[PDB]
Amino acid sequence: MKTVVIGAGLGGLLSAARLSKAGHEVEVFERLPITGGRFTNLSYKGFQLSSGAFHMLPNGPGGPLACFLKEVEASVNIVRSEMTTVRVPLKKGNPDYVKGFKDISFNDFPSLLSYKDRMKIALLIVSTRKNRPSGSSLQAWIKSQVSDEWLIKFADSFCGWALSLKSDEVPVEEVFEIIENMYRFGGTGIPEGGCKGIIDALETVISANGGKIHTGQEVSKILIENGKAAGIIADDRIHDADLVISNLGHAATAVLCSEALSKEADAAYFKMVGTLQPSAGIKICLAADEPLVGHTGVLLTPYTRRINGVNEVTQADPELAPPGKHLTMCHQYVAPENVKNLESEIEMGLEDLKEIFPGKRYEVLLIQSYHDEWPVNRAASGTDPGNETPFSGLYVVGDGAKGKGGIEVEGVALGVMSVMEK
Ligand SMILES: Cc1cc2nc3c(=O)[nH]c(=O)nc-3n(C[C@H](O)[C@H](O)[C@H](O)COP(=O)(O)OP(=O)(O)OC[C@H]3O[C@@H](n4cnc5c(N)ncnc54)[C@H](O)[C@@H]3O)c2cc1C
Repeated sequence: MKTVVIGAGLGGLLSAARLSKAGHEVEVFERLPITGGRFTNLSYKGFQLSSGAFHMLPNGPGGPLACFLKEVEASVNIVRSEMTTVRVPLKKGNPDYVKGFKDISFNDFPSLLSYKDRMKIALLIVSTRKNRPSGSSLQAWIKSQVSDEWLIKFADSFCGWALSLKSDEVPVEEVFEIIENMYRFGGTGIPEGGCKGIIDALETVISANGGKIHTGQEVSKILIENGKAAGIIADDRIHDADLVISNLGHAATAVLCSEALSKEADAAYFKMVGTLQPSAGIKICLAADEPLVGHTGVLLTPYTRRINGVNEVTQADPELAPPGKHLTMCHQYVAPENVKNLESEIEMGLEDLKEIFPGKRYEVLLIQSYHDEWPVNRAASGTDPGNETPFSGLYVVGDGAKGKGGIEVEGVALGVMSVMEK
């Protein structure tokens, strides 16, 4: 078939790589000067920062993304991270890190509970695998099981870092599917070259399979003929297609289909699009003169105003920073109501840094905020719709149409796989 992909984000490039290998003519149209969307590198003062993602795969070398890459014969080294750690107050009862802190391994989170509560968690670790909690938020479920506030702080940190959500905003069943994927695929990892390593590898496969990628080209319309995708208009030129893959998310895709959509015949689709809620966050990048995390995993920070966790990917790939420097990146969840208040949100994160990393030698390199049309995810984890649209031959991929239960790009990969199978 003749196929076109709108947008060179990770979803679009995964699609292009698989479709070209599958024997289809593929052209990708990307509006920006470079490919990769929110998953590529940004050269900044000698550092390889990113356009979004923290240079990390949620399931490292074992998950749906890593698997997709092997399936299309993309070549890129993904290293498995060391176990994630968690920063907690020195004494139970301390509300923050002011009086000092200690670090525990992620898997030892129950160690801070009473014996009674620890044993309850041990049994739930067994029972929940096949008897999955459902029908409430994670926070509500935890509270029904254990009263110790530690688990809520820990859950909020995990949910903030991994999903850019609060634990009272994610369905418990989604969290248990995510947990099942940890067992299936393993922990985090870091691609050599950062995000761009993966982007470059996919571009190589696309090129080797006769696909073409066009940057600096904005798609302005999806052509529909008799309820069927028929092509696109990009930079005022018509391109025919039997298949259109949109990497823009449903909302933006709907706008491109505006002339063909019916508020009557497509009422369910309009309603769906109107419910989509993106997630928001702020990333603080530090130019560190010494290690702050000290390993290749995540440091979760549950006892802060805003910061949920931090990583240090130069532990895995030193080429992402100048000699004698580390790149340490922090994430904080931003609630939709506070997007209008980004300045004060940032201030709070900056205060957190002093308590997380007291007396350490670093400078704030860049602060980047994400929300709305360039968000953390186009659809909040646990809420993704499918990849289909009212029109045959038109599919949506990307983090506005993630496979259920995949964290971040693992979800993006699952979604692309679903479309490909269809
Ligand atoms: C701060 C932050 C940190 C993150 N950290 C991680 C992480 O650590 N691990 C992880 O797995 N994920 C992480 N993510 C999520 C990850 O970055 C995204 O899920 C992923 O990059 C989204 O990919 P996508 O397929 O949706 O495409 P997108 O990145 O949304 O790309 C869409 C592309 O379409 C182009 N486009 C838009 N309109 C048009 C048009 N009309 N014509 C042509 N092109 C168009 C855009 O320029 C863009 O390149 C993070 C996200 C954020 C915001």
